[PDB]
Amino acid sequence: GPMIDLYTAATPNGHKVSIALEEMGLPYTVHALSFDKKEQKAPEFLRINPNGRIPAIVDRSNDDFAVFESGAILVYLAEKTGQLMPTDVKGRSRVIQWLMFQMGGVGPMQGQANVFFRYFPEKLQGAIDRYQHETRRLYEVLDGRLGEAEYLAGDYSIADIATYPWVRIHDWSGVAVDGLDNLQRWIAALEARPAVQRGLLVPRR
Amino acid sequence: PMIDLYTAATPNGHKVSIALEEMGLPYTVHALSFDKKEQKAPEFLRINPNGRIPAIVDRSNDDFAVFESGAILVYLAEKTGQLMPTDVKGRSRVIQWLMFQMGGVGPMQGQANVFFRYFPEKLQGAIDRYQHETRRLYEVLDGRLGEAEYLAGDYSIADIATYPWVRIHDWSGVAVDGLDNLQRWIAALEARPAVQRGLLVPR
Repeated sequence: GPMIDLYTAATPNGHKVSIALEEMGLPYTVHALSFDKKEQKAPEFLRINPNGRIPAIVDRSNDDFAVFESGAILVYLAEKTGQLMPTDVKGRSRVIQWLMFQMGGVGPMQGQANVFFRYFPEKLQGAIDRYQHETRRLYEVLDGRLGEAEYLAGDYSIADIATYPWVRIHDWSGVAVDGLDNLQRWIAALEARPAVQRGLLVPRR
Repeated sequence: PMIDLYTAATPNGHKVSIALEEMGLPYTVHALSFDKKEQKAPEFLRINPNGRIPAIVDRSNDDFAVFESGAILVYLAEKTGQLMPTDVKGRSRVIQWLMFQMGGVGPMQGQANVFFRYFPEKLQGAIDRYQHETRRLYEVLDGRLGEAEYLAGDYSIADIATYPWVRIHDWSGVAVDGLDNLQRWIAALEARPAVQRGLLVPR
């Protein structure tokens, strides 16, 4: 049986990891942790991720080693398989750099656009504008980089995998990609990948 | 000097100066003014296209640029062999807690700073959101520090990434009351000579 257990949900951060597993050809078992039933607050899950959030993996081939944080899981799996991140000093760092730009920039800022534009009890246009403008600014950084190279770190890598599930939902966040020709190219390339398509359907709705 | 550091007196800048001081690597400091719009200067955009500090240029490695504080910490740890284990599990524990800082503590406490200190309007719902979340993340750190001395076990770049933020909790309007493990760790970090040195950079 699969030696990776995946705890996930249908969110951009969960899709980062299912896409990566699908790209790498790694078998895995899915646990769609039930937030409806408070499973993320149970002691059992908190021994895997003390933050009580998805995604998280348990590597059963490695003494049931737990890995939390989507970006840390991507690094762990890339290193395990030798795929989707170069091994030389500069190539590896370029991937980690763009991965961190996603983890500290794209994801947090676009997530706050989601909060204020879609979920917050009252409409705070100053906050909505702040995060929508910042997300667009980050998208323009991505677009400029994608004029220099086909993928963010050169060859396709876990950095692209981390970034795509957020860029994909730009309209939910109220942020446009129009005018960003290189980012649009990259979106179309990512969307056409079978492994991306499969990863986006995990966990089954 | 080996490393050229482009920085400012912010928590994210302090992560990297603290790391350099811990590792004993020679470096030069370029302090960038947010007022003079030095972040926007084209030469700096060639180093970090995001136009933010910190960034390094490794003069010992073909003037290779590294941006993103967390990625700089990883690059330097790997370069020197310090402050992150080389075994699979030890290395991953550091990366996990580093990502918790980069995706969680830094962004959320930074948003607390925005609405509590700098935003033009007082938006109490936004202040509460980010002060509550920052405190929740601090409680996660406190729980972990009850089972390990430092976040990944031994002292590592994950602690260096996290401390410059926790250090300014009162500026963000977030208390550490009741978090005895976090307070122990705060005192240990504050006492380290290299932490003290790195907090002085830039002047």
